[PDB]
Amino acid sequence: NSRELLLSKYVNTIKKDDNSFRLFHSIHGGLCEVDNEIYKVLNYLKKSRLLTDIYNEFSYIDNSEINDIVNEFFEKGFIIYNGQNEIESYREHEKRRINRIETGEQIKAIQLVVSNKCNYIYSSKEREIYQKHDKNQIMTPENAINYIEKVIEKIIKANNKELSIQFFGGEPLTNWNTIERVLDHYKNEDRLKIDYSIVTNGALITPKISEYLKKYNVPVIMSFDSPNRSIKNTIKSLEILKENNNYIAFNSVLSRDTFDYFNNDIVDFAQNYNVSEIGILLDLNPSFYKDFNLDDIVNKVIDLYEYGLDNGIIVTGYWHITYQNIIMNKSIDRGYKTCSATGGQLSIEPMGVVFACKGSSGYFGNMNDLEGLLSCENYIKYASRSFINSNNCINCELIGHCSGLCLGAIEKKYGNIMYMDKGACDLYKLLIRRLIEREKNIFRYDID
Ligand code: SF4
Ligand code: SF4
Repeated sequence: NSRELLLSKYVNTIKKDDNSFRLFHSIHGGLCEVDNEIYKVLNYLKKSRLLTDIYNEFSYIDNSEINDIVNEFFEKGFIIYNGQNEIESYREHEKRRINRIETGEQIKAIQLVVSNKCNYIYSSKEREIYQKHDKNQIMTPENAINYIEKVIEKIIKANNKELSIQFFGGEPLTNWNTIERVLDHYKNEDRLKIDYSIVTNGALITPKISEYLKKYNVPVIMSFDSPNRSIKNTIKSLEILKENNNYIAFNSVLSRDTFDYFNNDIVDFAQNYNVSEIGILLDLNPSFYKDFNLDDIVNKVIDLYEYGLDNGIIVTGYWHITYQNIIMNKSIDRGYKTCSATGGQLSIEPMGVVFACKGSSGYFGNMNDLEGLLSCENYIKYASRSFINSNNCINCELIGHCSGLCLGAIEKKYGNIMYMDKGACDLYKLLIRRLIEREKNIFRYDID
């Protein structure tokens, strides 16, 4: 709280031209563009300055304008008091969250694995055991409601006001009975707001199911990929969903296997069927980031993203959550960045066993002992790297925005969820940098 001021070392610069500098903070975000005069003021603060020194250094700018610039970028966290340790301040968020883990207030989401069957990777003992188990195949309505109720009772004691519940599987519509019973059971819930979603291949969608998903305002995330290496049934399901004005997203994979087939046609298809969003999942196999040219990966993502923007379709994915956090911070209040499995999610299997995520091998415990689940070492280990993935990340421009490569992938490759995958990191950094370079709706400060 002194008087000497300092440009934060976490402020990153992407120069667009000699009068345009795009700036963001590696922890906080705050993406914006500044003109040359404001950039000169910020850079003067690389050495600690008193405000009156900035006045005299410039002074061809009115003091009152210099004061406006300094105050705006202080509030953004781009200018700090000399001596402030910003990474220790960020890490305090992590330590506070770890210290309060027994409250359960960090639990924001249930991934409700209602079926492990599909219609007609892993690296732990517990996955082998329960993927096979005959009582872990179909979640009963009674067990589903009980599991959810245990979570709700815990988090409302922490005064949590919201909870997301994602119906997940194998193919969740193989267990519509349990989904429908859960929706009906909680229809009058008033202790907190429940938000639902469902991830499906959509093959089993009927007018009745579609009307019911709409009634409960359940966004439908449908797997879809362009022809590679069927579509009539996908069109049949989309036409049903669109008729009832359901919210539809596609989930598409950009991987070694889809790379040459991944193109912008999916946006034209989406617009035709009133699909609002297209999620792009980047390959979970780390060899993708060694074997494919990173600039070509980036261009495939950015081309789809920009053509989507031109067509009113939200092209998204974890990489886009990272980019949006760089514009407007939402991760601090959520307690996690793009991966909710770092303590924020309980992935509940039919027999009540609980993992970090269906994408992860991390076994937490069993819903018959939720307090034991939240106190166990594996749960603590996953929850402890939510804000800072690894000490690999401390000097990275994405530290406050990026969760690294999926837990399941680094579990398999390194046996260590703190071991960041360098190839994937390189891609993330290239992608975010290109998104910033190409942003058309940046907020720009001009000196006055
Ligand atoms: S995981 Fe990699 S890209 Fe992401 S913040 Fe850490 S070092 Fe940076
Ligand atoms: S563990 Fe993988 S699949 Fe699960 S939320 Fe994290 S990144 Fe996504």
